Amino acid sequence: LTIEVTKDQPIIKSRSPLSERKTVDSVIRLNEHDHQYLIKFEDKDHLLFKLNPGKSSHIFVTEHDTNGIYGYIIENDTVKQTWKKAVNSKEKMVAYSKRETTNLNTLGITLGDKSVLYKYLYPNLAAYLIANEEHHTITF
Amino acid sequence: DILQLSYSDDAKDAIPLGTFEIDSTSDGNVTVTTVNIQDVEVSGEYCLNAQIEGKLDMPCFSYMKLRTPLKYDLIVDVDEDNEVKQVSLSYDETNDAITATVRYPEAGPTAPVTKLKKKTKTY
Amino acid sequence: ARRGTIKGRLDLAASNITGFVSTRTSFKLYQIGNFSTEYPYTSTTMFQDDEGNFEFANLPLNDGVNETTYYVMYPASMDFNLKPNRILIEFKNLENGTLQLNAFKNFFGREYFPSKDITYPEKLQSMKVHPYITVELLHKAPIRSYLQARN
Amino acid sequence: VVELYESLTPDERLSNSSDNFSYDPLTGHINKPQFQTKQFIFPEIIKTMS
Amino acid sequence: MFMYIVFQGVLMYIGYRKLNSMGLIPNAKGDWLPWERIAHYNNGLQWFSD
Ligand SMILES: *[C@@H]1O[C@H](CO)[C@@H](O)[C@H](O)[C@H]1NC(C)=O
Ligand SMILES: *[C@@H]1O[C@H](CO)[C@@H](O)[C@H](O)[C@H]1NC(C)=O
Ligand SMILES: *[C@@H]1O[C@H](CO)[C@@H](O)[C@H](O)[C@H]1NC(C)=O
Repeated sequence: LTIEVTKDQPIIKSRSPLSERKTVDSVIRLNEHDHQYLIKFEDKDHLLFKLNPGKSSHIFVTEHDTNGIYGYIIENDTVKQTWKKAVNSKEKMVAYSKRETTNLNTLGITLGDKSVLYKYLYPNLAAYLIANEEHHTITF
Repeated sequence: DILQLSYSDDAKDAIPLGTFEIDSTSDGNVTVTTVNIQDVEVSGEYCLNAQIEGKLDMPCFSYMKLRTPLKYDLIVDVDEDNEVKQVSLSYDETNDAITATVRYPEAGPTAPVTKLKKKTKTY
Repeated sequence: ARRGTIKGRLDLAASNITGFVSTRTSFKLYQIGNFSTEYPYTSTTMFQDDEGNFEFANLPLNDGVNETTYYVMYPASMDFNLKPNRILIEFKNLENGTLQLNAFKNFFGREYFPSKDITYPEKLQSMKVHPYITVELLHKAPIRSYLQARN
Repeated sequence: VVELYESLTPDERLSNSSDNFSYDPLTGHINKPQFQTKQFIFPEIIKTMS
Repeated sequence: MFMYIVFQGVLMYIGYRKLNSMGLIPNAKGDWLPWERIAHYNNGLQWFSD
């Protein structure tokens, strides 16, 4: 649905199907300017989404399951797997987070004698957990 | 424990790239030996494939922009049981080849707490 | 098979607090020592009575030569501050055949049992458990006092 | 908590000159951090953080 | 007759040496942190994601 938010009560300015009438697991926000979105359907099917006008230059998008952490790349109006990382059978991915973008203030943490340790700023990071039974090993 | 490493085009085939072996010599120390590495022309963006017959098969574990003067440090990762857990690659300036290192998990602190004192019974 | 059973009662009698709700305070049990269950036992209870009884039961146990099972109970109140704030539970076999109960009064962030090498270490304080385990609010600050006031 | 630093040495900007180097992540010639970690003892069970 | 200026100058030395060089020196590396360059890591990539 496309809905018009106004100071008055809204109006449903559009309803329509997606390209394939399939059940959807989630949606990941792609670029504001390019007006793209990525839809992950259950059955693990990924759909590029060109919604409306709203009236090399690679893009990388990355999604998680308990089976693994996968990573995905979009080029040429198509999605391709870029790599995979599944935990083994006994294992199970548990907890995940990405790097929220940050406006920058200080490139380094200082010391008493005006000395500086240069905190590590790499933007392309995520962190995650693995828990494995009988090992009793929370791996970070 | 033999590993075979190969880049693939992901449409044509997995074209082989190298072969390595993993031996557990000491009580608790594994190590890698490069039985052979087969270098051919490499340039551009490629997806990697790693397979140890028996235990492990990571078909697409990484993706890098590769070059024929291979100058990478190949971190294979192990754990308390002497079993391969992961395979990944980083860039190190000094190798002019592929050299591989086995890695143990760099165990966490288990940071301290207050302890019971020593004969605070009659003292 | 013989089981354990925790008996206890938070008083709310020395206090005159009787407009309390009884649904915002929760005791919780965990197992640490000598357990063969491929997961330590755990549980959570609510109150039983206005005078405040709480009770766990069907507790698994170790059996044989002075076989110990280490439970830990978390006395807390989200409306009060409970003076114990941590409880140790010790469940050993007698050579007579009966199972001995002992509990202790730890506090947040100290080891429970000594470090296996200290000669003659200090021992935690036990508490009289004939009637029940008797948990209490803080004498001096019974209220949790979330609200800081200016001035 | 783990805290990620360019160099654990007291004064070092490891490979972060930026005038025109224009590092590539896709290739993998980026710097790699050193880390320092600690943990803490907490009274109550934590569901979720942000 | 230049003894008066030679004599007086060291009294300018003593304050700068003893107290202004306590923590208040320019030209040491900790004073250029506001002026430190913003490291460019991607510069052609976005990494939208979950
Ligand atoms: C647990 O059992 C072992 C024997 O398997 C014994 O040495 C130990 O004292 C027991 N208690 C604890 C807390 O480990
Ligand atoms: C208990 O401990 C006593 C300590 O003297 C020991 O003699 C006995 O064998 C143990 N057995 C049981 C069943 O508790
Ligand atoms: C029999 O068990 C009781 C507790 O149930 C204990 O107090 C007593 O000492 C035991 N008998 C002997 C002879 O130790």
